[PDB]
Amino acid sequence: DIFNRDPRDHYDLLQRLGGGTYGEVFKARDKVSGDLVALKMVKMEPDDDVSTLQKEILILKTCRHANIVAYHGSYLWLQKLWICMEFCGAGSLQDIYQVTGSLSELQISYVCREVLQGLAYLHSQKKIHRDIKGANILINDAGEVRLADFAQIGAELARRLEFIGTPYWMAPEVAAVALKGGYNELCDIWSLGITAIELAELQPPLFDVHPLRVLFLMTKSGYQPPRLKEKGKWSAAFHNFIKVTLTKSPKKRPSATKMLSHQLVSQPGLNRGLILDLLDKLKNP
Amino acid sequence: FNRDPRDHYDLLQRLGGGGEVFKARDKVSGDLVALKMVLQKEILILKTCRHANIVAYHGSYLWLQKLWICMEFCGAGSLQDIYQVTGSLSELQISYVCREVLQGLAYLHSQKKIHRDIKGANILINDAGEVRLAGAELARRLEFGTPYWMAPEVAAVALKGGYNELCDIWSLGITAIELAELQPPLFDVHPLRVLFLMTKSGYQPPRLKEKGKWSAAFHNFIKVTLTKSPKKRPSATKMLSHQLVSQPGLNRGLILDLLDKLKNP
Ligand SMILES: CN1CCC(c2ccc(Nc3ncc4ccc(-c5cnn(C)c5)cc4n3)cc2)CC1
Ligand SMILES: CN1CCC(c2ccc(Nc3ncc4ccc(-c5cnn(C)c5)cc4n3)cc2)CC1
Repeated sequence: DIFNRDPRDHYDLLQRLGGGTYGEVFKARDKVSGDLVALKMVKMEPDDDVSTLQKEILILKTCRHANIVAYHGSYLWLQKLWICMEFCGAGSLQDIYQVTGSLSELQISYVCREVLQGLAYLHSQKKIHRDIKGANILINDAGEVRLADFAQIGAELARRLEFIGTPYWMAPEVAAVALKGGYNELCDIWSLGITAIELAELQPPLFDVHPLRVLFLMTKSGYQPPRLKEKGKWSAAFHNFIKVTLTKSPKKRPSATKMLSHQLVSQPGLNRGLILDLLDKLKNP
Repeated sequence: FNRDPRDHYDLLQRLGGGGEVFKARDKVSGDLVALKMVLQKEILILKTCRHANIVAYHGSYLWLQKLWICMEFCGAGSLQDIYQVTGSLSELQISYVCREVLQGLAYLHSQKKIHRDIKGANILINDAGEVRLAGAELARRLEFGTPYWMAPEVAAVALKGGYNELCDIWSLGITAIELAELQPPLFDVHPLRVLFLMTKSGYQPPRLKEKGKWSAAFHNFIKVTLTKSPKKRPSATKMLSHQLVSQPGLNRGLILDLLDKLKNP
């Protein structure tokens, strides 16, 4: 039920949390109670279909999972869609590791297991996250791990159609690849393996190499998937987790459900207490 | 070469861009050329593709952060530039254009190349009535983000797309409708809607609008080039045996007539 009210009548915007081409995300406060929410402001276009928006917003509402940022309703006011979500007080793992430094292997194991639970849920609903990275993994003050449920409207769709070009002369099989864009559900599994190296080393592999060079090497017959830099620092289970998630061929890359049975994320002692320790380090180094 | 093209050519007028393409003249002989102002592997493959229906490559210059590709000049510009003044082309003119484009495409496809952008705007016409197919664009492509977390199959599509050689055959069938009607099918429909409709099951490949105006051979040419499944779409060599492009009387004289109409409509 997309409310046709201005969210600024119920919420005070307190802080710009992030943003990009799509719009902005804010920390907001209920003017009456004082509860904290995250409000995602998405710029609509005049050509965007309301039917598609109602379909996406209805499925978003019924897509309940503990590792997915909670949906609290949405507002549609003056060409702007505002999605109201649960606020995660610590921000992203990128926000955290930029102060705390690299995460321990047990902390990464817990993060990976929670992300894999969220990914198994999305993939069961025929969804693809498409952007697994430290910046997109949220942590609340309880040490819990959340992914946000998402690009197919407004300025992000306008920009993607500008990359694709005019479609009038495109054969249908070219149009189909331009819609999909290489994304398949197993691309989130590769992205999680890169994110695990990112949490361990504060950068993804090849961060200092020019993006075109990276893209080129990736598309060459015989590309070597990246690995952890310090071998001795990490267990054999962590090296193997990176090895199987970074399987080059998507036909051989394990699914999220299969990855949930891997030794690294199946081990005992993986709980939010590991992240409460990380959050303590954030307060006082 | 590592010379300033200013030493070998006299710049005449700007033709277009979005780098830039110019019209230029040989300071000694008086030959006219097109200079594209924008590597070793791309230039070698470019130099190697030599067919009569492909814009001739005359060398390249690298001077002061600028690559200049010297090509043969086609005095009349593109078929889109022409039909915007002359109006729709006759069936015989389209048959000749399609045959010449198919010859060029058979040549590119034999060299394991894909044109990727067959359309009226990309088909060049010289003053002789002949038909030819021919930095910041790469920086813009990279800007559309960080690839560090990308799976390899995502990186491959971000650098190749869904392009296959038979996509040029579908594009030529759309271009034939474009030359006949002054617009490709669905030109007034939003691009996302077009993309969406194309990826549906009950999708009907487009057709010519006024049935009686065109021969059965032209409707059949549109029918086979616009075969939905690429596994069933005919190759350029196969299309060269189709009755529309095999008919006698297809010659540059048809386009010299079109060019005369462009001077004095
Ligand atoms: C210096 N500061 C700057 C501020 C930093 C911060 C950043 C985020 C938060 N919380 C937070 N909660 C819930 C959220 C729900 C959804 C989103 C969402 C959906 N899409 N996209 C792109 C972001 C983002 C969400 N974000 C708190 C703090 C910390 C470090
Ligand atoms: C009103 N006028 C404006 C001027 C218009 C014109 C436009 C072009 C020409 N010739 C001409 N020849 C040869 C060419 C070879 C290559 C290219 C190339 C490669 N890449 N890219 C983007 C363009 C372009 C080439 N162009 C003559 C005329 C006509 C209509």
